[PDB]
Amino acid sequence: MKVGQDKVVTIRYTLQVEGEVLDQGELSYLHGHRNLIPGLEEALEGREEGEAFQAHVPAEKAYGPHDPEGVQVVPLSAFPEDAEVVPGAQFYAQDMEGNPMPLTVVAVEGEEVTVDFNHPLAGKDLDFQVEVVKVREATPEELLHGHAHPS
Repeated sequence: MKVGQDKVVTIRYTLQVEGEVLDQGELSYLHGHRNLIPGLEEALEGREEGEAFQAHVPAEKAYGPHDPEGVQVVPLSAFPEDAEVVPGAQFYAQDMEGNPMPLTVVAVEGEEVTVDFNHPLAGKDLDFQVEVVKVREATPEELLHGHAHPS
């Protein structure tokens, strides 16, 4: 059948950003309930079961723009222990009032250590290769729960 609202869709995908493959796998999702990034859903909407295709998803319809205000230099002492002074390092530091914001080292040149509280894909455009494996109708529980079940 055709991918549409309230259908439980199983896709196998390859995610590539600016050249390299950052992710790849297979998942199931309830279509129409904001379970996927907007861009991605729009591209799947209408697709036939089995249909394969590619999709360019702008940061705007994915994980959003990069907020440079999200970058910041912090003292090594900020982290009272022994960890990493290298990029890629991600921490889940707490927000000044609530609802923590995971950060990521952007560099380390001595004491001046850069960090990023933006999504690791913020500011990036995503290029997907998709394959609609299974497309079934959602069950009452799924609809109530708002998510697809391993079933």
